[PDB]
Amino acid sequence: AIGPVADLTISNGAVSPDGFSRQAILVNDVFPSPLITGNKGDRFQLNVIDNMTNHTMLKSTSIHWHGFFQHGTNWADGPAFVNQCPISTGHAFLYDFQVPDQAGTFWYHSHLSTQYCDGLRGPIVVYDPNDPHASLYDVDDDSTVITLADWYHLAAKVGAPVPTADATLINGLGRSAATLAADLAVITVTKGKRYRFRLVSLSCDPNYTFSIDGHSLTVIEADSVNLKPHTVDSLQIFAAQRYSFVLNADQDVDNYWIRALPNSGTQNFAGGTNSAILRYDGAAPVEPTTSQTPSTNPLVESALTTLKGTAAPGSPTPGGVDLALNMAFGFAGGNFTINGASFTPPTVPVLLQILSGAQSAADLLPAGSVYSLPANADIEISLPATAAAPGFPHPFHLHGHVFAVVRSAGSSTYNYANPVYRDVVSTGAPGDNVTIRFRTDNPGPWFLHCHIDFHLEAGFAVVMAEDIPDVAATNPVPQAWSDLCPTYDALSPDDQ
Ligand SMILES: *[C@@H]1O[C@H](CO)[C@@H](O[C@@H]2O[C@H](CO)[C@@H](O)[C@H](O)[C@H]2NC(C)=O)[C@H](O)[C@H]1NC(C)=O
Ligand SMILES: *[C@@H]1O[C@H](CO)[C@@H](O[C@@H]2O[C@H](CO)[C@@H](O)[C@H](O)[C@H]2NC(C)=O)[C@H](O)[C@H]1NC(C)=O
Ligand SMILES: [Cu+2]
Ligand SMILES: [Cu+2]
Repeated sequence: AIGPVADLTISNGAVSPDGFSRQAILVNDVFPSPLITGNKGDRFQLNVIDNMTNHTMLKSTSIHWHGFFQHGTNWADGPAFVNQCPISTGHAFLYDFQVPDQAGTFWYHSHLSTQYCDGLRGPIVVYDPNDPHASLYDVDDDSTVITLADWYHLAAKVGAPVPTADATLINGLGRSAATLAADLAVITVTKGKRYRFRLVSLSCDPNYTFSIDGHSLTVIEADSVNLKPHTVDSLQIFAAQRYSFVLNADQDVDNYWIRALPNSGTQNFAGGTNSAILRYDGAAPVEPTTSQTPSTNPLVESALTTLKGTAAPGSPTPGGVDLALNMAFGFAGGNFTINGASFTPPTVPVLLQILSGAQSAADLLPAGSVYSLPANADIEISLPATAAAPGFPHPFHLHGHVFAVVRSAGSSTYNYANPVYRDVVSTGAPGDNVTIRFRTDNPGPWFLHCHIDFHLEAGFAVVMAEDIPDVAATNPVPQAWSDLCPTYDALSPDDQ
């Protein structure tokens, strides 16, 4: 409903998405943060004006446009101390980038510390005027975007380091244990019409098992990658993932529960918690009383494939690539590690370190957390799950890229011929060996990190420094970006 050229004014104020009032972060004076849209190939110019005054939730900010490749615009990707210094309060900064060759469902969120959990996070749709699935549906608009989010009555830096959510929000509304009369989100459909619902997880932590009573969901897109249509009766969506599914509203006129069960916190639907309402036009303005039927056809990620049936990069055998890396997870001293290193944000953002002459992974800070990748190559990364990294299953997101999921969680098999491609993948439970491949077609430093924000804060990340020698020439930076670090570094700590 706004974009692709827009101001995004960031401020603080009270919100009560589950009927409990608490201070949070507003965007253009609303919560939840507003939907941004554009079309395939568009230039987005999103001017982020930071007017936040609350240091507890951080006055500074930085925005990641989750899923966009940012080729040539690595400085716009958002992660603080990787791609930029934070925007300082009382300042604005223009993210100006293009989205060639992508269309689907995306989202934006703060990418400073655990700030997005305090409410800076909204959906983005990039429509495709030649969407290859356009004839599967009649309606695809602001009212078919569905977000899922975890909500806490204490702010991210006020509660426990890994807190448990008070409420699941669906399109910014939901109930907690003590607010069982709070308003539920309503999604309206007309009998006989087919809907492209674009489901986006804005979660800071839990994964949701999502279903709608009485209805199947025909999944057609995963994390902005078109799929062969695959009908399921439920699906599990991890933090920062997106699915488009077609719902054919061909059931009896009635209200039907939309359910989003989290993997932690309140795990039932008593009093309408973890729920929202699918209402057919003509149905009574009341809660559903429909029952859940057992899911016998859940989404299985290894069963999904791309619309094109694209092979994984490389040759169909383990290590069949230019560079293979294994990420060994651990946890010690209250910090997560990967291959023995815990990511601590460097004072000089990794992009700036490269622009200033750093040449190798050994040169780049933080030491032990940066991996140099060769240019124009195929890469394979395995991320075996382990109980040594508590709070599994951990979803990992690679910035700047889509990847082939050659091996998914809960599967023993490798698929090089036609695996799904996406950009956030669950690394699953101990015994799994989730394995991805991608091509290094995008010079720059890109975060690879766990999208449980509470764990990322705890160091659960590495940086892929891709094609270091070409990073500067590929990503010319605007002078507003070069002015971010001196502005930020001049702040006193209480103004951060
Ligand atoms: C800045 O934001 C923080 C976090 O939202 C607010 O913290 C509240 O602090 C009060 C007073 O101690 C507690 O009773 C609340 O439980 C805290 N809220 C949350 C959501 O954790 C703080 O009040 C905000 N500052 C101002 C001036 O509003
Ligand atoms: C997860 O898969 C990776 C990749 O196949 C495994 O790491 C390989 O392990 C073999 C057997 O030791 C070595 O010969 C290769 O050098 C390893 N490759 C890399 C890139 O390190 C890893 O052992 C698997 N982990 C689990 C738990 O199955
Ligand atoms: Cu993200
Ligand atoms: Cu990230």
